[PDB]
Amino acid sequence: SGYEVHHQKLVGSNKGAIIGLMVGGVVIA
Amino acid sequence: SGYEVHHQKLVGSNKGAIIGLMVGGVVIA
Amino acid sequence: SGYEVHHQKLVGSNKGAIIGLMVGGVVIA
Amino acid sequence: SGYEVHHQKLVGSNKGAIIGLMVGGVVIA
Amino acid sequence: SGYEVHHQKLVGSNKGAIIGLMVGGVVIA
Amino acid sequence: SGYEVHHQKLVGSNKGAIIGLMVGGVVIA
Amino acid sequence: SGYEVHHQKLVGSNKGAIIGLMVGGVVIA
Amino acid sequence: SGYEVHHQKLVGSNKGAIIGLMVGGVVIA
Amino acid sequence: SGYEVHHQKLVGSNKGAIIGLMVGGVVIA
Amino acid sequence: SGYEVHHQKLVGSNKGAIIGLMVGGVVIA
Repeated sequence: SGYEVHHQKLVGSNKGAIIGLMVGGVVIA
Repeated sequence: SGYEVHHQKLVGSNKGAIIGLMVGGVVIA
Repeated sequence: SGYEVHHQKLVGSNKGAIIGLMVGGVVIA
Repeated sequence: SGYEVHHQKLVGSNKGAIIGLMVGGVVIA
Repeated sequence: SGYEVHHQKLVGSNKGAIIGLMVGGVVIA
Repeated sequence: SGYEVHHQKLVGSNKGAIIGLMVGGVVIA
Repeated sequence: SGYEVHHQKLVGSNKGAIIGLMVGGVVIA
Repeated sequence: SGYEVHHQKLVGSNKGAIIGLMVGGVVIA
Repeated sequence: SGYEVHHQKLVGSNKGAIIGLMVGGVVIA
Repeated sequence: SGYEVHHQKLVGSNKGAIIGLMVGGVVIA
């Protein structure tokens, strides 16, 4: 038991939000 | 128990928000 | 128990916010 | 228990905010 | 218990803000 | 007869293409 | 006959392409 | 007959391309 | 017959490319 | 017949490229 995020690959253009793990807070994309 | 984020690869152009781990706060992309 | 972020690689152009770990505060990308 | 950020590599052009760990404050990218 | 940021490498051109650890204040990139 | 574009006002954040008049060429937004 | 662009006002943050008149060429936003 | 661009006002932060008139070439924003 | 760009006003901050008239070449913002 | 750029005013902080007229070459901002 726990939370984890691993081994991913992203390529190209970002203009929004990219987030690995979110435990709280607010994201206006 | 815990939170972690590892071994990821990102390539190219960013104009937004990229975040590994978010525990609180606000992100206007 | 804890929070951690490791071994990631980023390549190219940034004009936004890149953040390893966020525990609070505000990010206007 | 604690917060940490390690072993990451960044390459290329920055015009925004790059932050290892954020515990508070404000970031206008 | 504590906060730390280590073993990262950054290469290329900066015109914004690069910050290891932020505990308060304001960053206009 | 002719082409013209006038008296417009834009306010806020741009991350795409804003073009007054386009007679040819290519725009990847 | 002709092409023209006038009297416009833009305010705030730009991270993309802003172009008055485009007669040819390529724009990667 | 001709091409012209006049009387515009721009205010704030630029991190992209701002161009009055473009007759050819390439713009990577 | 011709190309011209006049009477414009820019205020604030720049980290990209600002160009009055472009007849050729390449811009990497 | 010709190309010209006149009567503009620029105020504030520059860290990129400001160009009146470009007839060729390359601009890495």
